[PDB]
Amino acid sequence: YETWINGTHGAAGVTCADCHMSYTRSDDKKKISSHWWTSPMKDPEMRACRQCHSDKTPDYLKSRVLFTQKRTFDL
Amino acid sequence: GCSDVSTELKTPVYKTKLTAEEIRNSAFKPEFPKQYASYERNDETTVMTE
Amino acid sequence: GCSDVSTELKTPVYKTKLTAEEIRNSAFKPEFPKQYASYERNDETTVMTEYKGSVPFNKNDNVNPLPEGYRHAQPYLKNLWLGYPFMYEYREARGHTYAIQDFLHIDRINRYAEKGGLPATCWNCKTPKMMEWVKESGDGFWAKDVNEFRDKIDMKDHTIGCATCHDPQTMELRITSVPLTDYLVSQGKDPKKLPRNEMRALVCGQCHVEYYFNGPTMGVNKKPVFPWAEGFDPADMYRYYDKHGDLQVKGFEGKFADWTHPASKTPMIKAQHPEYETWINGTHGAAGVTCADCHMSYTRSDDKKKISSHWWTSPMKDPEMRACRQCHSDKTPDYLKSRVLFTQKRTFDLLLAAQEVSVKAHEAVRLANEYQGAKAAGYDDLMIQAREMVRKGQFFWDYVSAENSVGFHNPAKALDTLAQSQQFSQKAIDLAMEATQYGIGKDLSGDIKTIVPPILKMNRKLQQDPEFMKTHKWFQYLPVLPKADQVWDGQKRL
Amino acid sequence: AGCSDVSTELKTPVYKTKLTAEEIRNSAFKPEFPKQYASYERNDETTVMTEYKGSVPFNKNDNVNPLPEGYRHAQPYLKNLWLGYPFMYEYREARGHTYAIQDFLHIDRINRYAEKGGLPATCWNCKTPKMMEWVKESGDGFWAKDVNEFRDKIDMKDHTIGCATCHDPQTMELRITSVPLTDYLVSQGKDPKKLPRNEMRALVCGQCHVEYYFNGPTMGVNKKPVFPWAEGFDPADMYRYYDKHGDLQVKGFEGKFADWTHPASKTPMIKAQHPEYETWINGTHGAAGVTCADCHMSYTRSDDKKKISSHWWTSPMKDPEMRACRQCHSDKTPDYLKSRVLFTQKRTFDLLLAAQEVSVKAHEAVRLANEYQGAKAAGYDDLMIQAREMVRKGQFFWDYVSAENSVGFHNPAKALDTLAQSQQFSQKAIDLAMEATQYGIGKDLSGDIKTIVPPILKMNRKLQQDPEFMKTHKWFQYLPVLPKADQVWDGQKRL
Amino acid sequence: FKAIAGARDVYMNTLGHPGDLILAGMETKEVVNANCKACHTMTNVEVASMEAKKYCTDCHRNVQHMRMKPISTREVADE
Ligand code: HEC
Ligand code: HEC
Ligand code: HEC
Ligand code: HEC
Ligand code: HEC
Ligand code: HEC
Ligand code: HEC
Ligand code: HEC
Ligand code: HEC
Ligand code: HEC
Ligand code: HEC
Ligand code: HEC
Ligand code: HEC
Ligand code: HEC
Ligand SMILES: CCCCCCCc1cc(O)c2ccccc2[n+]1[O-]
Ligand SMILES: [Ca+2]
Ligand SMILES: [Ca+2]
Ligand SMILES: [Ca+2]
Ligand SMILES: [Ca+2]
Repeated sequence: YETWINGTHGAAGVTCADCHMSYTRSDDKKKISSHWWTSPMKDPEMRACRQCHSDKTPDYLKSRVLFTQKRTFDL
Repeated sequence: GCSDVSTELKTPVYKTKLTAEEIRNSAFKPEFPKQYASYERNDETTVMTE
Repeated sequence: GCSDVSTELKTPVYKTKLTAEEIRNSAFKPEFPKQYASYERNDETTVMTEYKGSVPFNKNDNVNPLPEGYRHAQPYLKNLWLGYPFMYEYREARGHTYAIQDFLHIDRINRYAEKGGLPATCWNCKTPKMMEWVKESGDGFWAKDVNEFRDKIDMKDHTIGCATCHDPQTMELRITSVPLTDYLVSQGKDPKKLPRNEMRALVCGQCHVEYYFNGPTMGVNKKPVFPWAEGFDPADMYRYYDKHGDLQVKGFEGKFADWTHPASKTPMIKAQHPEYETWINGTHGAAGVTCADCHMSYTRSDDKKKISSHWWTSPMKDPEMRACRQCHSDKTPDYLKSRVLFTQKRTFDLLLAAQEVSVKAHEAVRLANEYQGAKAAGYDDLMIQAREMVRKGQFFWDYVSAENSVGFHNPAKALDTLAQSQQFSQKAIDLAMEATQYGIGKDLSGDIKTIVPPILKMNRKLQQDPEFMKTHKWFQYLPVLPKADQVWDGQKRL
Repeated sequence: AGCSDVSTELKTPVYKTKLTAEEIRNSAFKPEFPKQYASYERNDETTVMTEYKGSVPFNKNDNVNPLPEGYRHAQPYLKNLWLGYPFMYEYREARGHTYAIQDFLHIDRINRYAEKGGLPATCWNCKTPKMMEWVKESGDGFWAKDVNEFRDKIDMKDHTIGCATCHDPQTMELRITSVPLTDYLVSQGKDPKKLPRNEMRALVCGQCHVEYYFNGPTMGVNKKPVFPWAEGFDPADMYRYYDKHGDLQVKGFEGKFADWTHPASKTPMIKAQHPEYETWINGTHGAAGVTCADCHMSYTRSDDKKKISSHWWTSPMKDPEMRACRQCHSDKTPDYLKSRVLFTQKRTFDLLLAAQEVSVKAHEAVRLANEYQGAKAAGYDDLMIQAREMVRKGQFFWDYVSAENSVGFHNPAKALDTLAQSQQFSQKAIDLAMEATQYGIGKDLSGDIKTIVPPILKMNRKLQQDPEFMKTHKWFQYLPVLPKADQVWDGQKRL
Repeated sequence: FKAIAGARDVYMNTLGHPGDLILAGMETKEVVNANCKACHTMTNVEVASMEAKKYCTDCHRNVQHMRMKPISTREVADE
C-alpha cells in the first residue's frame, strides 16, 4: 500500500483493483471482476494493462516491467 | 423513430439470502458462481513469472 | 443521408520489396514487424501447461525435475526404441525458432564421426533452405549424409520461417513441401489453387505428419513420403506399410521397417507426430476447424486491430483461452480447460499402460526366441504371428504417443487406437507362450517394471563404455561402440 | 402492428387441470392435453430400426437370427457372462414407454413357473405410477414382497410410465416421484420440489435411467432401491462404492456388494444397469447443460401451429432431418451429424465385443484354475482371490458401457476409456489364474475363445427343466436342473 | 427488402405452415454478414478474415442467437 500510493500509477489514481482485479469478459462477452489475485504477468496478453496502454504490445509492457525489476532485484 | 437501447446501463444493486454475519466462503457460492469460479483460480500453484 | 462507412473492408493485397527466392527470416522483419514480433514469441522456453509446454525435457524421464524430466513422462521409451536412433535422445517439442538449434544438438544424429548416419532428408522439415538444396542436387540430395549441411546454414536466419509458408513477394500462402506436394498431386489437387480453409491446415501438414524414407529399391533413394494412400487412420497406415517396403525376412516379405528391435527381433515401424492425420477426422477437423483457427488465432494486439498470431504453441498458455472463446463464447476458459483435461488425462494414463504391455510383448517374444525347452510343432509360424503383433501394437501406441495433442485433436480415435494396441501386444504374448508350450510363463510373472526395468540413461557416448553396457539385460542386444571423441559441437568442428 | 417488449424471464405456461391430487391413470390426462398425449402414443411404434438401436425388442445376445429374433449388431456372449443370474433367461432391446408393463409381464427373468417370482416388488419401482399408492399403502414393507403379488393389480395400458410419473396431476409442474432419487437429492442437501428447470429436464429421466441396487437384509430397509452415487458417477467411483457398501462374507470380499456369484468362476459379481444418467452427466453434452429433453423431447410444431415438447422418447436418429440436433447444430447437415455419431458408435461397439470375449476368457481361466489338479503355486489362494477380484472389476466395467443405451454417444471418452480398462482387468485375471497354476492351464486357453467357450444362444426357465438340454454346454454343469413345473402366469392371467 | 420479408412473414404466420426448424435463407445470411462487415470493419482491416470462413458467424457462433446454449435458456412451449 505505502509503496503504491505515491508510485507512478497510484499518484495518478491507478488502483490495485485496476490491475489485480481487472475486468474480464468471461461470462459470454460480459464483464465480471477478476477475483484471481496474482501476477498480471501470467496472462501473456497483459489484458489488464491493455485498455490504458492499448498502443503498446503485451511484450513491450513486459519489457518495461522487467526494466525496473532487473535493476531493483540486482541492487 | 424510437430508440433501440431497451436495456439501460445501471449500477448493480444486490440483495442476498445470507445472514448479516455470514463469513463462510461456501455460502457465497450459490448466489455468485461466476465470481466464485474466478476466486477458485487462486488454487493454481505451478506458474512462475520472472 | 450519406453512409459513414468510409473505410470498406477489403482482403489485404501485399507487394514486398523482396526477391522471388528470399529465404532469410530477417529480410521479412522490416515489412511486417507486427507478425515478426509475434513470431519471436516462440523463443519463450519456460512455460509448461499440464501435459505440454515449451520446456524441451526428456520425454522418457519421469524422475529428475525440470528442465531434465517432468511428472508426465513415458519411462519405457528407450526400451521400446532399442537399437533405433530415438533411444539416444527425444525431447518435448518447442517453438519453431529453435528448430535448427535443437536439430544440431540432438544425439540422434551422430556427432562422434564425420558422417551423421542419417540422410540429408532430416533437413526436410527444418529449414526453407530446402528449396535451393533440392534445386541444386535434385534427386541426389536426399541420400547424402545429414552432416554435410551442418555448417552451411544460419541457425537464427534459416529456421522454419516466413518463406516456409509465404511467397516472399505477394505473401500468398504456399506449399513448399516436396512430400506434401507429392500427395496433393497424387490426389488431383493443384497446390497453387487450394481453398483457403484447406491451406490453413495444409501449411502445418507440411511437417506435422507421419513420414518415412524410400529404401534403395522403392524409388528415389531416401525421399520423404507420407504414407497416406490408404487413408489417415492407424489401420490405414499399417495396411500401407504391408504393401510398400523392402523387407526380405520370412513372414514380412515386402513390408516396410524403420528398424528391427534387437531384443525381440521384431521388424518395427516408427511413427512420428501425426497431427495432420489425427486432426483431419477428429471432432474439430471433421467440421472444418483448422490448425490455424486454434494455433494462429486472431489477436487484437495492434491497437484493437486483428493480426494473426504467429506464436505456435499451446492454446492453454493463455489463461483466457481466447482462441476458443468466439466459437465457445458461452463456456468459461476454465470450463474449456477442464474439458481438454477430460480427454488428456484418460489418454495419457492409457498410453503408459499400453506401453507397459508392449514391453511385456517384446520380452515374451525375446524369451520365446531363446527358449530351450520343448517348442510347439508350429513354433516358426507362431513366432511370425507373434512378431507381427509386436509390430502392430507398437505402431498403434506410437501413433498416439508421438502425437502432441494427447488425445485432444481426436479424442475417440486416440483412445480407440490405444485399446487396440493393448489387444495386439497381448495377442503377441499369448502367441509367444503358445509357441513355448507356456514354458516362458515362469519368466513373465511379476510386475513388468521389475523384470524389464525402464531404461533411464542412454546416448552414443555411454554406448562406448563396456562397464555401462552391462548395467541392463537389454544392453546385451546392442553392440559396444568404438572409442571416439566428439567431432561436432553444434556447427563447429572439434 | 404490435408494441410491447419481450420478456427475459422465459415464463413456462401455467396450468390448472380438473384432475385430483392423486390421479395416476394416463387416459385421464388425454382430454386436457391432446397434443402431448398424441405424441406420447407415438411410443407404440415398434418396427423402426437405426444402426445400433431402434424400437424392435430383439434378443440382445442374438447375432444369429434375423429381426425380430436377432440383429447384426448384438452381443453373443451375454448369457455366458450372466450365467446363473436372471438376465441369462431373457434380455431385450428397450422400447417405447407405453410397452413397459406389457414387457415386464412378458419377461422370463421373473419366475412364471411358480407362485413367487423370486424377485422383489422393487422391480415395479421404475415401471408404474402405481408405485405411489403402493408405497403409501405398505411403507418400508413394500419392497421386500414378491413381485408377482401386484402382477394382476395393475392396468397394463392405463398405469404404464405415463404423465403422473413426471407431472403433478393438478398444476402439471415437473415432479420427482422416485424414492431412490429423492434419497440421493436429500443426501446432497437439495430440495426436489425447488430445483431449477434445466436440472429437472434431466432429472425426470434420472428417475429410472440409472444404475441401481437393492438393499440386502442387513443394509437397511430390505430390498429398498439405492443408486450407488455417493462416490461419484464414473465406473471407478461406482466400483469403490461397492467395495464399502455390501454384505458378502466370502474371504477377501468381506463387506463388498454382490448381485450374484458366477457358478463357473465363483466370482462374486456386480450387475450394472442402464447408467444413461451417470454416463450423460460428465459427457460433452451433459457437462454443457444440454439435457435429455433437449434431444429426446425437442420442441415440435407438427400440430396446428403451436409448439409442444415431443413426448416421443425414442432414438433421435430415426429422423432423416435430425431436426432436434439442428436447433443447435444448424450449420451441420443431417448426414454430417449421423456420421459423427457413427464415428463413436462403431468404435465403441467393436471394442465392447472384444472386452466381452476377454471377460469370458477370464471366467474360463479362473474356472480352470479352480479345478486344476497339478502343482499349485505357493500363493494359490491369494492369487485366486486377486484373480476373482479382476473378473469382477472387469465385468462391471464393460457392463457399465454395454448396459448404457447410447452406444458411447452420450459420453464418447468415458465409454472408450472405460472399455479399455475393462480389458486390462479381465486380462489381469487370466495372468493370475495362470500364475497360480504355474501355467498348467495355458493348454486349455489356446485357440479362439469362441471354440473354447462357445456363445450360449439359447436359455430360458423352461429349457432349464430339460436335463438333456442341460448337457449341451460345458458351463451348464454349474447350474441346477430345474424341477419340472407348469407355467403359472401368462402375462396377467393365472393358469 | 422490408416489404418483401414483411409480406412473406405475415403469410407464413397465417396461411402457411412453418416447420420445427426456423432457418435463415441464403438471402438473409447475406444481408446479415454484410452488416457484420458494416460495424466491425476496423477490427478486421489487416487480416483476410473474409476469406477463411464464408460468414463471420462461422467463428462468432453465438451471435447467431446463442444457438449453442441449452434449449431451456432460449425456448418454452406456447400458451
Ligand atoms: C442430436 C441427437 C445431436 C447430435 C447427433 C449432436 N448434437 Fe450436439 N453439441 C452441443 C454442445 C454445447 C457441444 C459441445 C461443444 C460446446 O461446448 O459448445 C456439442 C457437441 C456435439 C458433437 C461433437 C462431440 C462428439 O463427442 O462427437 C457432436 C458430434 C454432436 N454434438 C452431435 C450442443 C447441442 C445441443 C444444444 C442444446 C443439442 C440439442 C445437440 N447438441 C444435439 C445433438
Ligand atoms: C423484425 C423486423 C423481424 C425480423 C428482423 C425477422 N422477423 Fe420473422 N418470421 C416469421 C415466421 C412465421 C417465420 C418462419 C418462416 C419460415 O418457415 O421460413 C419467420 C422467419 C424469419 C427469419 C428466417 C427466414 C428468413 O430468411 O427470412 C428471419 C431472419 C426473420 N424472420 C426476421 C414471423 C414474423 C412476424 C409475424 C408477422 C413478424 C412481425 C416478424 N417475423 C418479424 C421479424
Ligand atoms: C464506461 C462505463 C465503459 C465503457 C462504455 C467500456 N468500458 Fe471497459 N474494459 C476494461 C478492461 C480491463 C477490459 C478488458 C475486456 C477483456 O477481457 O477483453 C474492458 C473491455 C471493454 C470493452 C471491450 C473492448 C475491446 O474490444 O477490447 C468495451 C467496449 C468496454 N470495456 C467499454 C476496463 C475498464 C475500466 C477500468 C477500471 C473502466 C472504468 C471501463 N472499462 C469502463 C468502460
Ligand atoms: C478464427 C476465425 C474468425 C473469423 C473468420 C472471424 N473472427 Fe472475429 N474474432 C476471432 C477471434 C479468435 C477473436 C478474438 C480476438 C482477440 O480478442 O484477441 C475475434 C474478435 C472479433 C471482434 C472483437 C469482439 C470481442 O470479442 O471483443 C470482432 C468485432 C470481430 N472479431 C468481428 C469479426 C467479423 C465482422 C468477422 C467477419 C468478417 C470476423 N470477426 C471473422 C475469430 C474470427
Ligand atoms: C480483496 C477484496 C475482495 C474479496 C476478498 C472479494 N472481492 Fe468481490 N470485489 C472486490 C472489488 C474491489 C470489486 C469491484 C469494485 C467495484 O464495486 O467497482 C468486487 C466485485 C464483486 C462483485 C460485483 C460483480 C463484479 O464482478 O464486479 C461480486 C458479485 C463479488 N465481488 C463477489 C465476490 C465473491 C463471491 C468473493 C469470494 C469468493 C469476493 N467477491 C471476494 C473485492 C473483493
Ligand atoms: C516430415 C517431417 C519431418 C521429418 C522428415 C523429420 N522431422 Fe524432425 N520434427 C518434425 C516435427 C513436426 C517436430 C515437432 C513435433 C515433435 O517433435 O513431436 C520435429 C522435431 C524434431 C526435433 C526436436 C525434438 C526432439 O526429438 O528432441 C529434432 C531433434 C528433430 N525433429 C530431428 C529430426 C531428425 C533427426 C530427423 C530424421 C531422422 C527428422 N527430424 C525428420 C518433422 C519432421
Ligand atoms: C518446416 C516444418 C514445419 C512447419 C511448416 C510447421 N511446423 Fe511446427 N514444428 C516443426 C518443428 C521442427 C518443431 C520443433 C522445434 C524444436 O523443438 O526445436 C515444431 C514445433 C511446433 C510446436 C511446439 C510449440 C511449443 O512451444 O511447444 C507447435 C505447437 C507446432 N510446431 C505447431 C505448428 C503449427 C500450428 C503449424 C502451422 C501454422 C506448424 N507447426 C508448421 C516443424 C514445422
Ligand atoms: C507455418 C506457417 C506460417 C509461417 C511460418 C508464417 N506464417 Fe504468416 N500466415 C500464416 C497463416 C495461416 C496466415 C493467415 C492467412 C489467412 O487466413 O489467409 C498468415 C498471415 C500472415 C500475414 C497477413 C496478415 C495477417 O496477420 O493475417 C502476414 C503479413 C504474415 N503472415 C507474415 C509472416 C511473417 C513475416 C512470417 C515470418 C516471420 C510468417 N508470416 C510466418 C502462416 C504462416
Ligand atoms: C480445435 C482446436 C485445435 C485444432 C483444430 C488443432 N489444435 Fe493443436 N492443440 C490444441 C489444443 C487444445 C492442444 C493441447 C494443448 C496442451 O495440452 O498444452 C493442442 C496441442 C498441439 C500441439 C502440442 C503443443 C505443445 O505445447 O507442444 C501441437 C504441436 C499442435 N497441437 C499442432 C496442431 C496441428 C499441426 C494441427 C493441425 C493438424 C492442430 N494442432 C489442430 C488445439 C487445436
Ligand atoms: C418410470 C420410469 C422411466 C422414466 C421416468 C423414463 N424412462 Fe425411459 N424407459 C423406461 C423403461 C422401463 C423402458 C423400457 C420399456 C420397454 O422396453 O418396453 C424405457 C425405454 C426408453 C427408451 C427406448 C424407446 C425406443 O423407442 O427405443 C428411451 C429412448 C427412453 N426410455 C428414454 C427416456 C427419456 C428421454 C426419459 C425422460 C423424458 C425417460 N426415458 C424417462 C423407464 C423410464
Ligand atoms: C445431445 C443429445 C442427447 C442427449 C443430451 C441425450 N441423448 Fe439419449 N441418445 C442420443 C443419441 C444420438 C442416441 C443414439 C440412438 C441410436 O443409436 O439410434 C441416444 C440413445 C439413447 C437411448 C437408446 C434409444 C433406443 O433406441 O432405445 C436412450 C434410452 C437414451 N439415449 C436416453 C437418454 C437419457 C436418459 C439422457 C439423459 C441423461 C439422454 N439420453 C441424453 C442423444 C442424446
Ligand atoms: C419421463 C418424463 C415425462 C413424462 C412421462 C411425461 N412428461 Fe410431459 N414433460 C416432461 C418434460 C421434461 C417437459 C418439458 C418441461 C420443460 O421444458 O420445462 C414436459 C412438458 C410437458 C408439458 C408442458 C408443455 C410442453 O409441451 O412443454 C405438458 C402439458 C406435458 N408435458 C404433459 C404431459 C402428458 C399429458 C404426459 C403423458 C402422456 C406427459 N407429459 C408425460 C417430462 C415428461
Ligand atoms: C454510436 C456507437 C458508439 C459509440 C458512441 C462509442 N462506441 Fe465504442 N464501439 C462501437 C462499435 C460499432 C465498435 C466496433 C467497431 C469495430 O469492431 O471495429 C466499438 C468498439 C469499441 C472498443 C474496442 C475498440 C477500441 O478502440 O478500443 C472500445 C474499447 C469501445 N468501443 C469503447 C468505447 C468508448 C470508451 C466510447 C466513448 C468514448 C465509445 N466506445 C463510443 C460503437 C460505439
Ligand atoms: C448481431 C446481429 C443480429 C441481430 C441484432 C439479430 N439477429 Fe437474428 N440472426 C442473426 C444471425 C447471425 C442469424 C443466423 C444466420 C445464418 O443462418 O447464417 C440470425 C437468424 C435469425 C432468425 C432465424 C435463423 C435462426 O438461426 O434462428 C430469425 C427468426 C431472426 N434472426 C430474427 C431476429 C430478430 C426478431 C431479432 C430482434 C430481436 C434479431 N434477429 C436480431 C443475427 C442477428
Ligand atoms: C412498406 C414498408 C413497411 C413494412 C415494414 C415491414 C417490417 C418488417 C417485417 C418483417 O417480418 C421483417 C422480417 C425480416 C426482415 C425485415 C422485416 N421487416 O422490416
Ligand atoms: Ca511443446
Ligand atoms: Ca515413420
Ligand atoms: Ca430402443
Ligand atoms: Ca446393479
